[PDB]
Amino acid sequence: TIPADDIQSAIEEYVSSFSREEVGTVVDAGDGIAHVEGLPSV
Amino acid sequence: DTSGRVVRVTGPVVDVEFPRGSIPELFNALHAEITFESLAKTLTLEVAQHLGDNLVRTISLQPTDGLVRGVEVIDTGRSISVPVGEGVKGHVFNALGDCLDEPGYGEKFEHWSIHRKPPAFEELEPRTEMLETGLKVVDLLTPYVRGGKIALFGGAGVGKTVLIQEMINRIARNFGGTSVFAGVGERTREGNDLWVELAEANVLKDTALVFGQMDEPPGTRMRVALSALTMAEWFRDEQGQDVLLFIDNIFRFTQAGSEVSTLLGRMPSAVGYQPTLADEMGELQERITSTRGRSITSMQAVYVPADDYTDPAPATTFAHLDATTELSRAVFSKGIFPAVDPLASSSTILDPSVVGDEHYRVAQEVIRILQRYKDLQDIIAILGIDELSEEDKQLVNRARRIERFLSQNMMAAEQFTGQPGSTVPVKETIEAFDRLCKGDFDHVPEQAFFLIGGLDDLAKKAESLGAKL
Amino acid sequence: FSRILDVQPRLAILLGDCAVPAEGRVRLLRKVLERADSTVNPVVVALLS
Ligand SMILES: Nc1ncnc2c1ncn2[C@@H]1O[C@H](COP(=O)(O)OP(=O)(O)O)[C@@H](O)[C@H]1O
Ligand SMILES: [Mg+2]
Repeated sequence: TIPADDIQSAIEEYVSSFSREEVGTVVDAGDGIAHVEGLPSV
Repeated sequence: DTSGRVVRVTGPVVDVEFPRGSIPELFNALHAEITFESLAKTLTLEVAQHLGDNLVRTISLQPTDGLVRGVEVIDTGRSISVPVGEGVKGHVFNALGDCLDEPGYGEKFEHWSIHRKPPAFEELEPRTEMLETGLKVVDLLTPYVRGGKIALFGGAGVGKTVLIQEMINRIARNFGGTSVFAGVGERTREGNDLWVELAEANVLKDTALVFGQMDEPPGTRMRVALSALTMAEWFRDEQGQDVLLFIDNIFRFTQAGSEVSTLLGRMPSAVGYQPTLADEMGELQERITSTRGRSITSMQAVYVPADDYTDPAPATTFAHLDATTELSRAVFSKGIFPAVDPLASSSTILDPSVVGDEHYRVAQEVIRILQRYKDLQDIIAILGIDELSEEDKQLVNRARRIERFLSQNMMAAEQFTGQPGSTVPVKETIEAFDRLCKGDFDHVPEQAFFLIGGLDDLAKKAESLGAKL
Repeated sequence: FSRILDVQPRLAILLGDCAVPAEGRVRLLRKVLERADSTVNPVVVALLS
């Protein structure tokens, strides 16, 4: 006895219910080198 | 789906993540996309390591400028494959099998993986047949083996490319088989020069050129030798006719392997080389070989870093060769060309039973005279030549004339001197150097031995300088 | 439910993006679980939640 349902748009709803602009928050800096968190599409 | 996802991009090394159960095998070729409009392309990544937790560390064969984290990575399910057959003769290819002078050519050929095992030990047989080139120093002191492995060891800019073009001209122009040229991490100007030279010499219709140059990322320079070697292995195993395989700077293979080693997370060995230097070199070099009945005359230029023959890369390449012609910058500085160091160059068929006893005796006497001259040179520099014996003064005169007579005007040097080249048969070379070591030319000046062919040109240049012979 | 999940990794990996606010994942999870509730127990829902 198994939920062999596999309603896939159950998954569709979740992921595609997800504009502005990616902005990186400087995490640490020094000596001319900077690490930047965020910006998933650089 | 079952495709991957880019996770890290640190230079030419890219990490990818795959769903559980869909990890690609080692050395697979993965495709990723670069969509930036001016740098749009398709990256080919070769799986290098399995990192764990479904991560996979790969090496890109194209520059990763423009790659984004999280983009889709497609697993092709097989290694990098290159075209093979009688249809690759006469064309220029990438390290990935893309024709360059005719894009789209070879898409329908049989494709072979560029990762193969060396022949088994039972098919190997020593090759002890002399390949006569026409150069005096080569034919005398390092006779080349036909079907064996030959190298030109050299520092930066001594004679390697000029000598390998000379050997393309001598061995390959009137050759009864198929030639393959692998320019591994070399200049693109030289590649275009060789392409045009083979096109005008009508040698191109018998050659398959494979080019991965110095402007390419280290993955291309790691795999271009394997691509050209796979084409040669097809010509040897399936067609079976007398392959020639030239490799310009097989050292770039090792150098590219060392450029990504720490990025792959390996502790460096002695001189900054990858810890797997000797074993990678052996996995590549043991495929460049001739089996029983199937011949591959291999010839490789080997860069010697900073003129140091103790560097681990040439020191490891030394153990893979039947004849090594070692060029020197001390001989280059004297104007002697080809700048072969006669006391370091070697051959395995310089044997009384293979080349005959006269050849061997003359070669040994030349080497002894030159070694004694090298031993005396510092005394001569400080105390002057007049403090030596008469025995030793005689030997020094003979040795200077011998050192000059080993040089020759090569066909591939007409661009640097304007003087056409010459060919000297091996018997004429043996007779000439026998006369030189006996002392028959102690009256002819030091010059007239400089950049000439056989004995008749020696006579001509001696009379041009006022002497007999 | 283990058997239900791991051999369906495409949604299994979905419940893996920690960068997403956490509720988001179980937000989907309940969606599929009481898709029908012959997962006849609620304790299981609380545990895996
Ligand atoms: N036999 C020769 N005669 C005259 N010049 C030569 C000869 N061999 C090499 N040279 C000079 O040496 C230079 C570099 O030689 P090359 O073999 O291209 O260096 P590398 O070994 O670094 O490839 C050439 O530009 C050429 O001018
Ligand atoms: Mg060169």
